[PDB]
Amino acid sequence: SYPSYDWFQTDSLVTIAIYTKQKDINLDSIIVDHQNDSFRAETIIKDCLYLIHIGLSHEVQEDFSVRVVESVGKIEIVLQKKENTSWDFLGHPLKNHNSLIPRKDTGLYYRKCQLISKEDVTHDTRLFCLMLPPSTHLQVPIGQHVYLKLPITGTEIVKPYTPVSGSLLSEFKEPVLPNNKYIYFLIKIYPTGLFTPELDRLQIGDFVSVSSPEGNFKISKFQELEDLFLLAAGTGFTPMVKILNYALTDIPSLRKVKLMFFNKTEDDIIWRSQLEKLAFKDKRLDVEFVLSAPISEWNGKQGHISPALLSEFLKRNLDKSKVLVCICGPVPFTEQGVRLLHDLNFSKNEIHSFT
Ligand SMILES: Cc1cc2nc3c(=O)[nH]c(=O)nc-3n(C[C@H](O)[C@H](O)[C@H](O)COP(=O)(O)OP(=O)(O)OC[C@H]3O[C@@H](n4cnc5c(N)ncnc54)[C@H](O)[C@@H]3O)c2cc1C
Ligand SMILES: NC(=O)c1ccc[n+]([C@@H]2O[C@H](COP(=O)([O-])OP(=O)(O)OC[C@H]3O[C@@H](n4cnc5c(N)ncnc54)[C@H](O)[C@@H]3O)[C@@H](O)[C@H]2O)c1
Repeated sequence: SYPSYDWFQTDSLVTIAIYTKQKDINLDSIIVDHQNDSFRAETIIKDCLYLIHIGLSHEVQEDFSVRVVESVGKIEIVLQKKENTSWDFLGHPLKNHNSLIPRKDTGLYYRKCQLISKEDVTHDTRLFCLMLPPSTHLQVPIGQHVYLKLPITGTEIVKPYTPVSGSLLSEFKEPVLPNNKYIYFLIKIYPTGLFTPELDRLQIGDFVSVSSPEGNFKISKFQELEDLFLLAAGTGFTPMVKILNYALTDIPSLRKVKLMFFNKTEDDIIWRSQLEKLAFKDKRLDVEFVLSAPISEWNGKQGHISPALLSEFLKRNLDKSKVLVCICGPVPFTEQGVRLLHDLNFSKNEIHSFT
């Protein structure tokens, strides 16, 4: 029972219809890129990837629409004709057109996005805001990352980053939109690094290539969840951002979220003020900061991840509940953390480690 496609036209429009044959399909399931004379749509079908890749017979405008009929898993993509005129055929298929391939065997597709804004979050961490081109449809699911790609003398260089929400606070958060064109990143700049000093030199209005998403976090791990624990070190906070927003808005069974956020100094606590205000205005969230190397006087917890620390933080409740623990940070932090979580009697299906 394999997916397929068709197309039709009106005086001014060209519609491509993709028949996935799947329940569960939504706007995170398809990525569309197109130019004036070519068109590419990749659709997530279970563990496989269905590609339409066509050079269009006549030119189209940049703005287009995407619509999902979830009952039957039908996706319709409506392009706008430049000139209102009848097409003889859709176009010439291009590389890998109408192919169905396991995602494990697929490669990274990129398009160019524009740097819109950059704001300092800590002394070495910025919030970057990139805008997708009008001719792209791309949503990044919770828990997944994309690759950014930049040119340097003789080659291009690539690193992965985890998109975040623009804010944790409702007064600044983007509303739920039919199509976010803006992607946010929290990125730490390493003076001795290869990629991030170059990213930090990019001017407002220049362009960065962005891949399609990657990562296996299944958001179904949040069905009926009641107690969420987040373990983050440094920039390992970034996958927690969207998870935290989701925990507080789309899990009506959620009793508690608790974040334990490990950093070196007070100056390194990304979004400290936002986290503190969020926790105060919402008793479901608890936030604790652990500093491994404080500068100033610190009447708070100190150290690195330990067996003592998670014994108290994950102390067993009196009542049984559906539980999830997410951990992200430096490899040592995550390796030591998951070892400790198995020693505390948490199952594999109760732990996700981003790595
Ligand atoms: C799935 C995924 C998601 C990520 N998401 C984000 C994100 O949202 N935000 C973010 O800021 N970063 C994220 N990272 C880290 C990020 O991808 C880059 O590794 C980071 O930006 C550094 O790249 P760089 O070229 O600037 O520095 P690099 O040149 O790679 O190194 C910078 C410095 O770090 C130290 N260092 C480098 N490699 C090692 C090593 N193997 N062992 C010990 N020390 C080392 C060295 O001092 C080096 O000078 C993510 C990584 C992964 C794998
Ligand atoms: N999806 C992902 O896999 C993903 C996403 C985001 C960030 N990351 C990774 O998270 C890491 C964050 O690096 P950073 O510069 O922000 O951290 P950092 O250097 O600021 O250190 C932050 C905290 O990490 C902990 N830590 C550091 N070294 C440790 C060790 N040897 N043992 C135990 N704990 C230790 C300490 O408590 C420290 O306070 C990066 O390596 C990045 O690649 C991964």
